[PDB]
Amino acid sequence: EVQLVQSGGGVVQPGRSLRLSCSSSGFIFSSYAMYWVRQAPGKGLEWVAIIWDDGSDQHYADSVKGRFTISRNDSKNTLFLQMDSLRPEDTGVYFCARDGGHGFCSSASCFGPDYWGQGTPVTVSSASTKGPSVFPLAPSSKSTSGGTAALGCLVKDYFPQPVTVSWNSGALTSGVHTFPAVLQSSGLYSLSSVVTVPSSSLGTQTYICNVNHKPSNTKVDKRVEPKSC
Amino acid sequence: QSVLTQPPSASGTPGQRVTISCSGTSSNIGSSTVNWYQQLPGMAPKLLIYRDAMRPSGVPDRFSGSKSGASASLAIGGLQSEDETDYYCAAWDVSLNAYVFGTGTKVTVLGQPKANPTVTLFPPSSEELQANKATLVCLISDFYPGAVTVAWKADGSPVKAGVETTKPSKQSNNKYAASSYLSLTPEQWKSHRSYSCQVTHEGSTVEKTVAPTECS
Repeated sequence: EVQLVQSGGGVVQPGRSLRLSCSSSGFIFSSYAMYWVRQAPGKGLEWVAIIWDDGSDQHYADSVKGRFTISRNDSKNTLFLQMDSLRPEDTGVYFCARDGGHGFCSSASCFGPDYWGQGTPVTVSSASTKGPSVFPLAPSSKSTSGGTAALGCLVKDYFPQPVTVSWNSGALTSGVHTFPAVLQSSGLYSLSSVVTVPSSSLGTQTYICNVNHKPSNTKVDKRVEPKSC
Repeated sequence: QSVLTQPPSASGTPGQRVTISCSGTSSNIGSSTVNWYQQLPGMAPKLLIYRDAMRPSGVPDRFSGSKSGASASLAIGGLQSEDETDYYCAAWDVSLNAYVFGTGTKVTVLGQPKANPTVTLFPPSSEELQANKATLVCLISDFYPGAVTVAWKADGSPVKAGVETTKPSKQSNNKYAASSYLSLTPEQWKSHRSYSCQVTHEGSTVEKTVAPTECS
């Protein structure tokens, strides 16, 4: 079975470089043309490059020509993507793919991508790494119809994704809901993580959200407590 | 030049025939064969149709392809729940020497019970007020379909600016979630009696209300 595994992706600032690699197995690598295809968050598939079986020629998308180089090492069954002078519009998931035909594409013939890899994410942003500011979202004294009290944490203005939030050191998993983060106009992210608890407990028990932002190494525990009312 | 054109969406009820078109030029579809891919966003696509009308083994018989001139289509003959994904067509352009994707189509399997949203509203934290900032958070869960309209109101009046709202995102639930954040100054916050988050979903509007009344 043909496997393609992409590697190298990261978070960089504009003008900087990366190199992606795509390691393969389950086929005679040197026989096929190989692709790079990307996908910008919320957008469609966009072809980046192709390289012939023997690497004798390579073709690029207009947007990338001159900043990107596709190359291959048929000895080590690996495909590279050298990405220079990276631009925020290059943010995406990068896939390698195999061309299913006879080593190239032409006016005669082009099979197209047959097997794909899993993707490696690339983020190019003007932002720098920022740890979050962590605020408790205290459980309201205002009753609600039902056996509900909601409390949470606000994980505000971080970069980059992701962040890890657990509750009571992950000893609480029941009725936690951590929402998808917003990407503010800042370039920074914010998320919220809520626990709906039976209002009887609120005050009988203690709730702390544990927030871990690996990229910054910002680890914060916020105790979330009923207001003095 | 750069793009195949697809309709942004195609829908139907389960068991119907749903087809997807893909409009190109002389230089790509007119010249070369067309592939179709099925993809869940950000995840690896999968080849569904190659060389206009061929199918790889494992692909269901209800998928067919067709091409003529500079146009191609995908047919789904008996729409099933599994078929809710993105679809791309693709082809090599002999003039540009490039491999061109279609702009892509989302399918939705029509019906599915409408689900009202759960609205949960938090006022600014004390500790964030000390930092001289204020965020109000409106969290909106367990809705279907994924189309909501969030408004912010202060006393009797629509809140101008400072609103960030996420685009709704499907849960494993098959229902949606969305957040909305209102940024103010602690003085704005404190200069009103009440703040509301109002969410309108399929002609129904839910409102939650918070007040600077911590122990007042």
